[PDB]
Amino acid sequence: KELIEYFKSQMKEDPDMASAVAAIRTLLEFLKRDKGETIQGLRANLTSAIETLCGVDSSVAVSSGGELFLRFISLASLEYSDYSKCKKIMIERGELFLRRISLSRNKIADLCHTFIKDGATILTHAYSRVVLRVLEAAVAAKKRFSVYVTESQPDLSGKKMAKALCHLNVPVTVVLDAAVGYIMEKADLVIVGAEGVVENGGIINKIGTNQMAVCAKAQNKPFYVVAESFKFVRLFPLNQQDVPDKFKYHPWVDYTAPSLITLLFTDLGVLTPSAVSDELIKLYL
Amino acid sequence: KELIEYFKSQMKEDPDMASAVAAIRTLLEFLKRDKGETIQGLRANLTSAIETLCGVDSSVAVSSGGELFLRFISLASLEYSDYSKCKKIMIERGELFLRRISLSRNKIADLCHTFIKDGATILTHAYSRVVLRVLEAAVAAKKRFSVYVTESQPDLSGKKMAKALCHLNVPVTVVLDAAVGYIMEKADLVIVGAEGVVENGGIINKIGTNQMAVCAKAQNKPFYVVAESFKFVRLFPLNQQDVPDKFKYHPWVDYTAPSLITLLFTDLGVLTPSAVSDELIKLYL
Amino acid sequence: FLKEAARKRKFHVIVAECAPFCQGHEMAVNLSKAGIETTVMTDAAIFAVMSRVNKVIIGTKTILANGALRAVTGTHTLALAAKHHSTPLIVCAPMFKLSPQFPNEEDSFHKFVAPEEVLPFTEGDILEKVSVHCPVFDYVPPELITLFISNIGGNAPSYIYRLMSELYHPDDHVL
Repeated sequence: KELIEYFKSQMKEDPDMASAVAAIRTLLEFLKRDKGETIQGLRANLTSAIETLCGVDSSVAVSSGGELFLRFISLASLEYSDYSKCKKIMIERGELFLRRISLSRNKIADLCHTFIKDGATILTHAYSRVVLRVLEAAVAAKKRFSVYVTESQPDLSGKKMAKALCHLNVPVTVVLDAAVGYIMEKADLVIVGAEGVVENGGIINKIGTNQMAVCAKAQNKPFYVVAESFKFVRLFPLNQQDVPDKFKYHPWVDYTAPSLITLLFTDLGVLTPSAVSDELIKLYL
Repeated sequence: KELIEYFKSQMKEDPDMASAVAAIRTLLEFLKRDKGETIQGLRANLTSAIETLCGVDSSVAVSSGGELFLRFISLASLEYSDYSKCKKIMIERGELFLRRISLSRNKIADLCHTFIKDGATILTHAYSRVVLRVLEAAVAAKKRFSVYVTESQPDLSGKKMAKALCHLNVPVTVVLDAAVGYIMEKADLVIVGAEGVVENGGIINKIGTNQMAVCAKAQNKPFYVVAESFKFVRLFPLNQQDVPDKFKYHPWVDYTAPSLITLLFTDLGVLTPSAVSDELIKLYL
Repeated sequence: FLKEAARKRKFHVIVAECAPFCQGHEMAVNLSKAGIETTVMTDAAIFAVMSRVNKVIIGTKTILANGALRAVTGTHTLALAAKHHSTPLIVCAPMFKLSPQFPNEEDSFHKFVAPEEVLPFTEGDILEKVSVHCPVFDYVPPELITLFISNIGGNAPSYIYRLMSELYHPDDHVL
C-alpha cells in the first residue's frame, strides 16, 4: 500500500524524528486522500490505517499518537456534526497541531536543562533524542558535567548514546547493564526519556529502567523523566504483567510506578507524577 | 616457578573446584617443600607464595583462603612456639582441614535445599557450583520448581548455568541483565552464591547482585545467600567504593549490605547476617 | 491555629527553638499566656522526643510548585523525623505564600546572614581559619508533607500544581 511506504519514507528522511510524530504526519497526509463524505467511513478508514501502522511498528508512542488523532477528530466532530466544513477545519487544526508538536523537543530541553548543575554526574539508561537535546542545551549553557550511560544489552544503543555525547565534548562513560547499582552512589540525578506515560504517572520505558528507578529510590537520588505530550496513553498497569504484550514484543519494555519518579519535563511544562492524570482527564481520550 | 604451575594443575584436573580450595591445597603441598627451620622464614616464604597466587587470580576467595591458612599457622604457632614438632602437627591438622573443607559443599546443599518448596520460582544471577548443588539436591528430593537465571553480560556464564540446570530436567529460563526488575514479582525466593563474606555480613559478588538484592528488598522477596566458610574475609566496605580495587579488577564485583540479606547457608550451619561477625571475632583473623 | 482550639480542647504543645534566631521562645511565651501547657526545647532533642508526639503543625515561608517548602532552618529534620515515625505534618499557610517555581535553582535558595549568630566575633584568631555558614532557611521536599491547611480548606500536596494553575499565568512565571 501507501500507508506503509509513507511511514517508512517519513522515518527515513530524518532518522532523529520519533515514530509517533511520523505516524501523525502520515495520518494527516492520508487524510487528504479521503474521498468518502460520511464520518464513520473516514473514522474506520483512518482507524484501520492507525492499527496497521501500529502493527508495523510495535511501540507505545505510535498507539498514543493514533489515539490522540482520533480524539482530536472526535472533538472536531463535536464541532458541528457536519463533515462538510469539518474536514477542512480539521486539516487546518491538524497542521497547527503538527507545527506545535514539532517544537515540543526544544521546549522540553529549554525547561529541563536548568535542573543540571555544574560538576554534577548524570545517569542515563539508553539513547534518547530528548535527553541528548537536554544535555546539549546544558553544555550550551556554559555548564560542565559527567554522564554515565548503560550499554543497553538488548540492543547496543547505549554505546550510540555515548558516542553522540562524546562528540559534544562531554566526558561520557559507559557502564554495564548489571552495574547500575555500583555507580548509583556516584550519580547526583537521573534523567531518562519515556516511551509512554500511563494514566497514573508511571512510564513505559526500556527493560532496564525500572530497576534503575528502584536503585534511585533506594539511595534518595532524583529520578527525572523527559517525554513529550503525544506519548500520553490511557493505560494503568498494576505490575509488570498488566502491560500489553504487543508493546513488550526477552521483553523490550517495562513499567515504572510514579512513586519512583521525582518530576516530569514535558512540552506542557514541568509537572509532577500526578498532574499527568489531570491532563489525561481533561482530554477525555 | 612451581607455585603457579601447581595452582593451575589443581584448577585443571577438576574445573568444578573453586580457586580458594585449590590455593589452600597448593599452599599445604608447598609446605612439604619447606627446608627452613625458622618460623619467620616459613611465614615469609609462604606469605610470598600466597601474594603471588593472589596476583595470578584476582578473586576474594583466594585471599580469604590465604588469610585463613596464615591464621591457622599462627594458632599452631601458639601451640608451643616450637617449629620442631609444630611443622608435623601443623601438616596433620592441615590435612584434616582440607578433608573437612571438601564436604562443605554437600553440607551447604543438604542444609539449604529444605527452604525450597514445590511449585516455587527461584531467581539466580550467575553460575555457581553451590546453587547448582542446592538445586540438584532439591530436585533429588522429589521437588518441582522453576528457575530464572540472569545472562551475566560481563561474561556469558548465566547461559552456562542455565544449560547445566536444563540438563537436570528443570524448566530453566534466561532473562536479560536489565530485566531483573521485570521478573522480580514472578519469583518466590532468591538464592545466589557469595564470593566473599565481609565483616558485617554483606557479600562480595558479581556486579549484578546488589541491584537484584535491592529489588528483592523493594518487593519483600526472601534473598538467601549460599557460601562456604573459607570465603570469610575481614573487610568492611561502607559503599561500592570502599571495596579494594584489586578484587574489582567495567568492575567485576560489588558489595551487598547485610540489611538486604535474609539468611546465610554455610557449612557451619544456617546463619543470619550478624552471626558471621561473631564467627569472625571468634577466629581473630 | 493553636490558640483558637485551646478554648474548647486541651492539649500539650512542644516548641523547638531555632538555633540562629531563637524565635520559638516568643511563641512559647505567647501560648503559655493563654494556658496551653507549652514546653520549650532545642533542635538536638527533636528526634529524641518525637516518639511520644501525635501531630505536627508548622508554618512555612513559601510553597514551591511541586508541593515543597522553603521553611526556616530545622524543618527538613522535623519532616524527616515525622516520616520516620509516620506522623502527619500539617502546614498552615495562606494562598499568598505560593510561588510558581520548582526547585530549579541552586545555592541561592537559603538566605545566608552574618556568622555572628552562630559563632561570635570574640572567639579569637580561629575566625581566620574556621569557615562558618549560617543558612536561615532550608528546603523540605513534598514527599514528607501530609496536608496543607489554607483559607479555602485543606488539600494534599499532590494538588498544589492545580492551585498554581489557578493562581498564576504560565507566561508570568519568569516575571
